[PDB]
Amino acid sequence: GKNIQVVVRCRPFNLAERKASAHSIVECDPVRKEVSVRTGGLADKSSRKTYTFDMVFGASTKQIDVYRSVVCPILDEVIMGYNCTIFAYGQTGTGKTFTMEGERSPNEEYTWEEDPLAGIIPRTLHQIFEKLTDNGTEFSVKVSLLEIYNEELFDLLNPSSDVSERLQMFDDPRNKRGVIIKGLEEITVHNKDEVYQILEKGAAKRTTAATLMNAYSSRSHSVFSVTIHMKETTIDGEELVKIGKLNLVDLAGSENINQSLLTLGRVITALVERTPHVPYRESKLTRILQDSLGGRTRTSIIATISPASLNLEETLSTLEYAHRAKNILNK
Ligand SMILES: Nc1ncnc2c1ncn2[C@@H]1O[C@H](COP(=O)(O)OP(=O)(O)O)[C@@H](O)[C@H]1O
Ligand SMILES: CCN(CC)C(=O)c1c(NC(=O)c2cccs2)sc2c1CC(C)(C)CC2
Ligand SMILES: [Mg+2]
Repeated sequence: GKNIQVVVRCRPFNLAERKASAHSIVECDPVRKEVSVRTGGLADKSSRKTYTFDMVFGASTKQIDVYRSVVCPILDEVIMGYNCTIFAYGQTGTGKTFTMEGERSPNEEYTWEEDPLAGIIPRTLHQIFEKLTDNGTEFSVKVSLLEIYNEELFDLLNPSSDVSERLQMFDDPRNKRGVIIKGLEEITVHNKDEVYQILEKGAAKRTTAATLMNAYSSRSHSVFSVTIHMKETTIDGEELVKIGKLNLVDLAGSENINQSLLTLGRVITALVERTPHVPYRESKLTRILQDSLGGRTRTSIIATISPASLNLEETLSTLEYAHRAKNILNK
């Protein structure tokens, strides 16, 4: 099979932390794939805790670094017609949204496709067209955005319906690890020049959900899906009907009421201790993502952490949680 791949990304210090002359309690060694955490009191004499992962990215890591090393190869596996999922897990403030979506460079310096602050989602969407136009390709791309807040479901892309309309989920008669979500719109991305405006209506729906729901950005989970239908007409006339799906999953903040977050953890524990009963059905998140958790999807986790000492307790919690998950076997 294939173990879940787990990478760590430490955010850099911000303006205020630099101004307070903050010293990092985290040391990342990408060559050894190690993160070392200062856990005791002192700085010239110190107990430390180290963890090995599949990859480690320190505070210096840029969006392009993450894209080249992590996204690209997974996108290739999607294009070869397989299912893949990437989770972002970590405490609020550590760069889950930064990693998955990214931000705009200030002062209108760049356009969306060349912005260095762009995260996984736009980079993926751009590259799918850039690579698939390049070869002989009859292909189609569809996106959806399903969000979970308090075990209720929301479509954050659909220009027709408004965000406050809850959706309903049902089991899928013709798919065992699968569900049907009534009212979730899949949107056809016809070409690379439709991408941004589709994202923009999403960004607007996000603001309304934040107005409607308490701490929505921290307590919600989003599942951004992109589906590629391929019948590549290369240069021979060949065409094999392959379908690839990519779920980009921005989890609710892990910091110490959230049934989906509680159930993800118990599912992970069941899977790693190989308990016969895995409680998938105990939350919306784990039903929707059942195949990503010990199923037939290639799954990666990006665990985000802080360099600051103030965050020590939550950083260790994140590291231990993520480390456990390396033992999950997928197919
Ligand atoms: N790798 C990074 N590089 C630069 N800034 C970052 C990084 N990770 C997080 N940040 C910053 O930290 C703050 C919180 O990041 P955000 O993506 O909102 O985290 P989360 O979604 O996990 O709460 C933002 O100001 C963001 O710019
Ligand atoms: C600038 C605001 N934007 C882009 C519309 C985003 O916040 C955003 C994303 N950002 C981006 O697409 C980019 C950042 C920098 C260059 S392009 S990806 C994404 C959203 C919102 C969402 C609800 C549609 C989910 C996926
Ligand atoms: Mg966030």
